[PDB]
Amino acid sequence: IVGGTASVRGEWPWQVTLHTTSPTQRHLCGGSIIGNQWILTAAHCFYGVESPKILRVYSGILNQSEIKEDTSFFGVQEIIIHDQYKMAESGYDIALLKLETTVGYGDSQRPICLPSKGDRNVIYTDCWVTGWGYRKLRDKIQNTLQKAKIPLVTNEECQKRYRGHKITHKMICAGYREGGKDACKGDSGGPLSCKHNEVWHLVGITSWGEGCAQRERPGVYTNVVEYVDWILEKTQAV
Ligand SMILES: CCOC(=O)[C@H]1CCCC[C@H](NC(=O)/C=C/c2cc(Cl)ccc2-n2cnnn2)c2cc(ccn2)-c2ccc(NC(=O)OC)cc2N1
Repeated sequence: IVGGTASVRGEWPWQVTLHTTSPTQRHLCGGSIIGNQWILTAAHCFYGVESPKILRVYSGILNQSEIKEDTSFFGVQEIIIHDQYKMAESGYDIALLKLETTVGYGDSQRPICLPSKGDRNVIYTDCWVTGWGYRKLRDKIQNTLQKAKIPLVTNEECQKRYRGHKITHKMICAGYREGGKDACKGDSGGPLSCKHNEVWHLVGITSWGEGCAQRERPGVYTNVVEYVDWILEKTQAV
């Protein structure tokens, strides 16, 4: 996260850190708890991930230093990538992880609500991006989960900012015209969380952008409200 500040423990209890153990264990991507065995994240996280056996999901984490060999994690039973996904810049950048065991909810780990059909028309004014990603293009994964408050940008404005790309309504953009606050490397898959009527909603999934926090280059997020039917199809299968 560029231009952000340290989160307080328990502030973003749906935020997870997904680690890969291959070739060595390291943070791979962010993700969000949406159900007791479900993490929503970005499909591009799994480029070259050949098996869910190499993944570890850590919840209730503020600092990456809390993770050692003896730290409990959730194994991944299945990786479900949207089958229209080709690459982040073309959309459908969404994936579900089905956990091997159930998350016991509490003050450190609980799900974030998905947006409702009616929420497609609401204007969110309190949106935050969180993650352990870089604070600049050439940096390292941060120990403490960072947060940044960022305004949503209309589809028309985002399209003007990305000449040569097709910004669809299945994407949602966020960022200041002058830049300065944005997601960066290591933040992808994490949430863009917006508070509406005192309830946090998972509005976006951190996906891509041209550089980090540049002027007139807002971050591009998967627009979660457009995938609620897909998420229910995969998580509520008979
Ligand atoms: C362990 C292997 O992990 C990996 O290969 C990647 C897998 C994911 C690939 C895409 C990902 N993109 C974003 O996170 C965000 C992009 C972005 C989003 C918005 Cl909305 C706006 C502007 C954006 N950017 C424009 N330029 N930068 N960001 C990314 C992540 C890393 C590097 C490059 N790109 C990366 C770096 C270090 C570690 N771990 C580590 O060092 O552990 C000790 C892990 C990873 N993950």
